[PDB]
Amino acid sequence: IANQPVVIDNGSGVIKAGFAGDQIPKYCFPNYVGRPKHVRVMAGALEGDIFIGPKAEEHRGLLSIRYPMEHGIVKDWNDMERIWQYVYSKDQLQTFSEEHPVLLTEAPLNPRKNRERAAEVFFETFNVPALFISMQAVLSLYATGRTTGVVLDSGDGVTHAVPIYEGFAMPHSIMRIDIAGRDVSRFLRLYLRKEGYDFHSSSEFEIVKAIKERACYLSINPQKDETLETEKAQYYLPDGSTIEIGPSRFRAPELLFRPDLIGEESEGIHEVLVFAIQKSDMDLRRTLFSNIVLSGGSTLFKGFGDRLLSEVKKLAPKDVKIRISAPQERLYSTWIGGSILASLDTFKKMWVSKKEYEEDGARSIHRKTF
Amino acid sequence: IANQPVVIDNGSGVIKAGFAGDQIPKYCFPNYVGRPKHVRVMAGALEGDIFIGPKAEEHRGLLSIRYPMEHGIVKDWNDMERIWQYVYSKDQLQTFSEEHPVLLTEAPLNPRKNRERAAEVFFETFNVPALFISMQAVLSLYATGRTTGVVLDSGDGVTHAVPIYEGFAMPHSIMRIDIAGRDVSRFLRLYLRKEGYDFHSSSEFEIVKAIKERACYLSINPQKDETLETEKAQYYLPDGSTIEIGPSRFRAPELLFRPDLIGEESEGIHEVLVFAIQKSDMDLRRTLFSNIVLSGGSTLFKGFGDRLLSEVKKLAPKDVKIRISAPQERLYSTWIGGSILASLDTFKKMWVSKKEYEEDGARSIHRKTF
Amino acid sequence: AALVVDNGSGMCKAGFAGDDAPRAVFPSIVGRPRHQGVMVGMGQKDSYVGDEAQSKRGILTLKYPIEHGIVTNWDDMEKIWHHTFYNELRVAPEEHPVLLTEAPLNPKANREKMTQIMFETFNTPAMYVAIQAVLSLYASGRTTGIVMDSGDGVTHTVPIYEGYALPHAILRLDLAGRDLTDYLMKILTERGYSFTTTAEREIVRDIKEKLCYVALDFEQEMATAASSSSLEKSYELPDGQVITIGNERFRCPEALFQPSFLGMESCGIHETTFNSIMKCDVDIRKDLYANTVLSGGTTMYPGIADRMQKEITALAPSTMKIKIIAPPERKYSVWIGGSILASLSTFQQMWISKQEYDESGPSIVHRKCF
Amino acid sequence: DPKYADLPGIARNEPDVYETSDLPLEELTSTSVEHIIVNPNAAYDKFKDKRVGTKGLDFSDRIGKTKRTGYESGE
Ligand SMILES: Nc1ncnc2c1ncn2[C@@H]1O[C@H](COP(=O)(O)OP(=O)(O)OP(=O)(O)O)[C@@H](O)[C@H]1O
Ligand SMILES: Nc1ncnc2c1ncn2[C@@H]1O[C@H](COP(=O)(O)OP(=O)(O)O)[C@@H](O)[C@H]1O
Ligand SMILES: Nc1ncnc2c1ncn2[C@@H]1O[C@H](COP(=O)(O)OP(=O)(O)O)[C@@H](O)[C@H]1O
Repeated sequence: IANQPVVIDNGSGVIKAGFAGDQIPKYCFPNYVGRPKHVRVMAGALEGDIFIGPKAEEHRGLLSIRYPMEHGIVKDWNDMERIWQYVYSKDQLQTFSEEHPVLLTEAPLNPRKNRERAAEVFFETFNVPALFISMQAVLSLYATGRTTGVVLDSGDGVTHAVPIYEGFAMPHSIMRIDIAGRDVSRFLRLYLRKEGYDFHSSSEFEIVKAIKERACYLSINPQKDETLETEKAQYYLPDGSTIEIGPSRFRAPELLFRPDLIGEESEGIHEVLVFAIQKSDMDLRRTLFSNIVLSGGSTLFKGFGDRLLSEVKKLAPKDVKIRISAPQERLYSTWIGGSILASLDTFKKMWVSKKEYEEDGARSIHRKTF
Repeated sequence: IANQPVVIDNGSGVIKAGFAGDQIPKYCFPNYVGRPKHVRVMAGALEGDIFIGPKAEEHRGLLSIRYPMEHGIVKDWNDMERIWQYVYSKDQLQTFSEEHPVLLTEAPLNPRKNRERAAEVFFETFNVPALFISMQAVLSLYATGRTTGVVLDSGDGVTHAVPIYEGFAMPHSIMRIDIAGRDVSRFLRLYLRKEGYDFHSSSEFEIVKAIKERACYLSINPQKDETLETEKAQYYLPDGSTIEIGPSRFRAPELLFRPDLIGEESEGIHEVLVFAIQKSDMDLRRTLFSNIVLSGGSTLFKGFGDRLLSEVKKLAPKDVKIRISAPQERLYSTWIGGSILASLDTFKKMWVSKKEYEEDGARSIHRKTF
Repeated sequence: AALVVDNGSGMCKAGFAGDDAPRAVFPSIVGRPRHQGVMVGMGQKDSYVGDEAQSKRGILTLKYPIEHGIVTNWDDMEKIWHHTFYNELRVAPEEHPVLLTEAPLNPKANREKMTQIMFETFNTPAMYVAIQAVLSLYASGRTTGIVMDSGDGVTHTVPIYEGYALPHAILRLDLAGRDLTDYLMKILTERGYSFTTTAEREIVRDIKEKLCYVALDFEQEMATAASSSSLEKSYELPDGQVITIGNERFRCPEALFQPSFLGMESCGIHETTFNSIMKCDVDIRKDLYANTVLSGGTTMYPGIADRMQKEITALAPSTMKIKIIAPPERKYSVWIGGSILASLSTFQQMWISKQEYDESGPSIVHRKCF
Repeated sequence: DPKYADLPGIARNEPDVYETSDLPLEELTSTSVEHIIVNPNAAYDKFKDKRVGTKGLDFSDRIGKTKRTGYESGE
């Protein structure tokens, strides 16, 4: 069917939907299911037992937040079906899923059962004309408009580094670590309890993510800022109460660059970028250092590019040009890539038709992926 | 024929092509077929599964290198066909093969099946008017402009010595040994692993060839330089990392003079030259010792002329005048000879026509070559 | 009275010379704890080693000191040797002379620094380094024949005829047990079961050793794996959780026979064994086909011998008879050889003494290595 | 610019690019060997009027009728 394809980013934190024609995603809402915290027997309470996106944000304190997708993998599929149904609601897009074809953006090196079940839902529950699963990293390059480039895509659920040179992705050089934005939000809650402010509730976890997003700066030297006495910058909560964050502000997102501090066995965001380049062939190393692209929401931390440049330089070889080319629209970069890809006439060949999936089998989605 | 005949020096390391009359070969590119080892995911990436010459040199890290001819013997003919096709393509000379006659330059004492297939490809796949196969040594003498001389042509694939007196070349005094420049690069890689720097990849083997050309000197005394503690001269790799070569610098190129190191029971490059002269008749020995012409790229080693002149003098008779003459363009000397031979009207009689080849077959090529 | 100490990358096999099997066999690892700023409890060792670290895997970051038969961290290797002599064997290193094992074509600094420690740190009376492959032949009571000693660190092919080794015919391949263990993690992550941490990698090695087997026809095995669930076997983790690995069972050891899966762009363990025999002299090839030994624990995969025979036979001539030698004790094939060598009265002379080391230096080892 | 002004979660007053400071034959001069200058134009003239006799030519390993010498004479 010729009618405009619907791009949808499967972001663990925020799913971004919209049409391929639009330069930006019109409808982007948080990826969580909202049910009433108190188990509702009585009338005059929150009805439906389902609150998604803007409806949830309004009555947030009353509801109990449960993320359906963890570490770029779908844990509860029933929840994810309701989320994708809300994408084709009167609230967002307001269209038939049966008419328009779909593009998914699954993280690299995900389970094959995750891709197979994702297709089954979108072909059976929704009567889609055609579906195409793609890598988040490959899209990010289409948006910026360069063929060569390493893509350090720091999402909410997973942070992954994929090196692609002249439209060729080395699949062995891909690096994936689970320590992402959501873990930084979890570790900030621990340090906020060490400052003396508890956020025990699942609703109260959402305002820790807001505190992180508002006020958390990455110091170039962490040891100097610790010895220096903090200003203790006040943050205002939804109720109106003030909280002085203090040293927790800067030593929370540090755990990205040094995850051994809390006690998580991972490489680190500076390390995975360098290791991904060093794993690739010697001839390409210089060009891959010379073309680095930051993607996702967990790069927007104040002074992230400043710290990463410094942490990469000392690990990388001496007298090598390191350009970390961040776009202005890092959060919405992954979708814009899909929107451009979808618009091209080549995409018509790439996607798998509904009749193709019935005849060919299950492999059809996997083999056409690349 | 009005259209100029094309000279193609089918060298193991570098194939040099151009039109007859030209003072230097216009289009000289490395002899290998580059195929992409990494997977293509993005749209707009480098087109084709075959990369040859300068496009392959630029995107070397992406591709897996595969040499078609080894020790002056075409192992894979499908690949040899694609490189000869690339010579006639738009990137290099950019002319039809059917309009221009060809001059091919094979090594001496190669298998007869090689010359037969070389002709079969150049007459059937390309409909060339005329093909003449010639020895590398005979051409090298035309370039320098001398009738008498022994030509020690140390190429990438094979090193051979051909004694030629007043136009005639003595076929029984021809000396050929497989050990050459590419075995020195292979022997250098082995010693670099002993030093503790690994170059397993086919792309990384081209960096070992670059290390050999830049930093490797032949010591005048081998046993002396072995004992003395050497200055560990650092070399900068493409990525930026520094390697200390140390003793492997001077031990690697000694392979040419001592084939026992790699473990092949053959004559040394110094033994090849004197044996070729000593095999020739008593009268001509003094004139051949006086007129020595070095050719090929593997003679460009620092202190090759100094070492050879030392080694030849010991094996040669006492009180004989040994003058080793080097043309400044050692690498291109073979081709320039081809251009001068091709420009002469006598070359018209020397050619094998299509009709002449079609009638007799393989025999016609074997009859007219040396 | 003498000590044999195999310094394998996977497991360190140590014992007394003359004994049938090695006394103490433990995994060669150093376990440093994921410590926070919180104070630690009692009975705390700063760095755990071997069976102790294998018991306390949960918290300790497992760091293999030998990577591809090259000692990266010497301070770590020193702590293993200290656990080997004093704790495991219960013997003074000053009393007994120590035989160590190095893989062939290792960096020269490895053998140099190895012996320096044994002579200075431990103050051993004598020290001899030997090639693992040379020892492995003594196990089978065979002087003649090639060996394919595939270890956890490296795999090497050393052809030895009538008690004389061919050094130039020796070929080293970096593909080994640890690369297969790393490969098995990736394909298990594709199924669903994610293993990231260093402790988890050790559990994946236990899964590999027990279940994984070599298929005769890979394409035929993949067809049966797709259709029927007969090959699918269950394994219980340290946690009560059980996993069904399926087709990935026989997919892991396939990487040995075709490195393209791992993406090394190198010849398989079958093809390198053939290539090594072809590099040797034409006469002796007969006996090397007739006496092809498989050594190390990477040749204890069920049905590797059958697959090895098939692949060699296809490459080798039809007239030749190819017999693969697979003794029951392949894991302890390197050590049991060392025990036979050390016991022989002839070997008493070949030992390098302290007096010999003191006068000459650590460079003496390169002369009296093999 | 006006596209990214519409969206909420966008980088404002931040540098787009984080980059490092932009940092700015031995054998062919040997005594042993005698360096000759290759002039093909001169060489071409010397061989210009030299011909070869391809009549009764056979370089091949053919035993019949004694020894042979390819390229008999010119003119
Ligand atoms: N029965 C088995 N089946 C399959 N793989 C095995 C088996 N036993 C061990 N392995 C694997 O192969 C490796 C064998 O290591 P081994 O005990 O031979 O020591 P090593 O470090 O390889 O020593 P060396 O290099 O001297 O042989 C193990 O690390 C493991 O990954
Ligand atoms: N302006 C910001 N400053 C700091 N962190 C941010 C900012 N915006 C988003 N984040 C973090 O990044 C997450 C968004 O990740 P996102 O880019 O949507 O991932 P994905 O690429 O998987 O869709 C948020 O949940 C939050 O943790
Ligand atoms: N400067 C140099 N020093 C040493 N070796 C060199 C140098 N330049 C080229 N070589 C060697 O010579 C080879 C070139 O051989 P070449 O003369 O082109 O072959 P052929 O004579 O068969 O056409 C290179 O591949 C390399 O091994």
